[PDB]
Amino acid sequence: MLEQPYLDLAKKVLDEGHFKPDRTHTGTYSIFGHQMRFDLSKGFPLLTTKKVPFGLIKSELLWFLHGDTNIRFLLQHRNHIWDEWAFEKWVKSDEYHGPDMTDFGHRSQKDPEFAAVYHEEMAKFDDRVLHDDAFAAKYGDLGLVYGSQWRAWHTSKGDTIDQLGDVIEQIKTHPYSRRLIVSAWNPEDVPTMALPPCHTLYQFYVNDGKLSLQLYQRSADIFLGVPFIIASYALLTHLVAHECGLEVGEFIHTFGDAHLYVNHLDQIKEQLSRTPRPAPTLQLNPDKHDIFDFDMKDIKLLNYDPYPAIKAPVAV
Amino acid sequence: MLEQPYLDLAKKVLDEGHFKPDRTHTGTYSIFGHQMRFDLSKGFPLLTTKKVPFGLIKSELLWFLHGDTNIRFLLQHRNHIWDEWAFEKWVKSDEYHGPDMTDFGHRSQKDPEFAAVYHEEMAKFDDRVLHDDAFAAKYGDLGLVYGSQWRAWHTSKGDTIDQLGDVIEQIKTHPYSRRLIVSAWNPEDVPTMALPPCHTLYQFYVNDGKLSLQLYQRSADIFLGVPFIIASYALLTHLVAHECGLEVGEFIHTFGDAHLYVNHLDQIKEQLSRTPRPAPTLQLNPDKHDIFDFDMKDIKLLNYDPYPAIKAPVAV
Ligand SMILES: O=c1ccn([C@H]2C[C@H](O)[C@@H](COP(=O)(O)O)O2)c(=O)[nH]1
Ligand SMILES: O=c1ccn([C@H]2C[C@H](O)[C@@H](COP(=O)(O)O)O2)c(=O)[nH]1
Repeated sequence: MLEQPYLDLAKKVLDEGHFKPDRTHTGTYSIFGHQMRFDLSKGFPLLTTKKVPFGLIKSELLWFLHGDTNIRFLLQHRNHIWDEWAFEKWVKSDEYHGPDMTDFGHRSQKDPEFAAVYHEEMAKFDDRVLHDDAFAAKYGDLGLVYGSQWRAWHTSKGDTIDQLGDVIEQIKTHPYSRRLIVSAWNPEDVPTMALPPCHTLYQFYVNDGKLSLQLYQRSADIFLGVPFIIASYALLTHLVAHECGLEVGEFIHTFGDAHLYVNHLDQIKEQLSRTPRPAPTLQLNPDKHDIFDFDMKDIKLLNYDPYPAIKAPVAV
Repeated sequence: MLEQPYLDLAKKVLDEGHFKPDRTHTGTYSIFGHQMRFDLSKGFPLLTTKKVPFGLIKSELLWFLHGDTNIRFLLQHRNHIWDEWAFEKWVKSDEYHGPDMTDFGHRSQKDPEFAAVYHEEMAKFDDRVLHDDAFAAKYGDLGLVYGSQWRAWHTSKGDTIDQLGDVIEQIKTHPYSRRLIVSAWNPEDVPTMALPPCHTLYQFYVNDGKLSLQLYQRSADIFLGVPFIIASYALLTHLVAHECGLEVGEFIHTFGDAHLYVNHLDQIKEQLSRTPRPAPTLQLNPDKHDIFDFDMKDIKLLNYDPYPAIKAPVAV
């Protein structure tokens, strides 16, 4: 079926992955170098073998397109995929006055009471970011995230560059260009950042009036991460095509280090027991073509009938 | 044999490559997304099916390691791989006083007399760059080439960053790092440059004490370019390992747009008639480990017995 590459990726990592000590504490079965390609004319590569919350994919991607970098948009759409990154700044704040919260996550995955204290706290933080404008502006703004990297690369002469906005024009005027690249990797930031970009760089390609996209991902979590990345980029490939009045080609997902944390082995084996079903169908608002001004309403998924969700401990 | 992936790449591009109109005039058979991997413990991937001048590979790579950007080093080693890039600046110079030389290359590949005028000129230019220090400093310095991108990325606060020098340390202190990346793609330069980097970004990877490297190449000339790129990077993989006292793993060559200009079809078909031979063996100076201070003498190739060279018109 349409999603088999993903399953083959997991199968292969189990078979010939080497035990590599991940920086955390959790070991990993990893491989270096791998490429998968999904034909977008056959179906949206949203996995049928395990329920993946498409809402979190749309909301987050749109956030990126707007060149946004403030959690607020996310919380406004019930999206917490990025909370912890902003929250950390709060607890590290010279202004923070409350419980310990140090090395949380790690200890939040152990002490049950702490987990409750930590959750009560985070809730108050999310509330603030939603109502207090000064606060949101202060801690709710991540800064160097995908949004500004794609839409506001910072120039030497204090300028800012709209990598994407420019590439899309490039596609329209030079469809056969081999320079339709967007990088999220910047040397002067890379060392100081808490988390250098995982989706490091991508390339668009046009031919026969079909649009393909290649994503070089330096590091990946085969079980908890990849299923989401496939959708974000399959969808972005759709959005750019929609605006460019072009058809969709394929999504080529190239990997650097692909890994499967040891605490997910049982879960991935179980998923493999399952048999893929026909893929869902994406549908974008025909009356709308400016993909930046897009909103949730303008992107719909049809016939997504997955197997139940598989739960697993996030390794950290 | 060791080099089969390269042949399979050419075979495949011939079979299912689409006629894509290359920006030049020469058409191309291209494909998007492709990955090849060479196991470096079996042999140096220097092609046996066609004579490839290793000298031009060594000299040029070393040039890069020194963080050099001035043609002079190259001409000093009888290397002209970069002349035209510097030469163009000469003819576009407000100081240039001599023959037309406009849209050369194109017209140098047509008019035989012009080709001779053009060659006489270039010779005088190469001579100047070798003896006139002011001149060399002025036109012999390319500026934004691989050397400075790897060794002198320009920071906002006027600084410069030694991407490579840092990554190599990173390998030594954090061998299991998934952030051993070096980018040659910079957004603020990319539009103004005459030729944005083809070898866009690479990643090192260490495991079981073996060192691998992945090269994302956005655009490639299957016939005239790829055989050289395989060597440059296979060798760099060797040099870093040598300094890091690590073994060699594999070279993974990921492609964006792989193409074969139409004026090379007959030549590639001929090469395919040939049958690969045992690969040569690289050997690096054991008494020397600082790969930046390296020189020609410290890198040797053993048993390279190729088929004769295949000549073909450079498309431009
Ligand atoms: O959806 C996601 C979120 C995170 N990561 C993972 C990749 C690594 O497991 C970790 C980053 O580790 P470093 O590469 O920074 O060392 O985050 C994914 O692959 N997918
Ligand atoms: O050794 C070399 C030298 C040059 N190129 C080619 C790639 C393209 O044919 C051309 C650059 O075209 P653009 O990508 O800039 O459009 O130079 C190679 O692949 N290998």
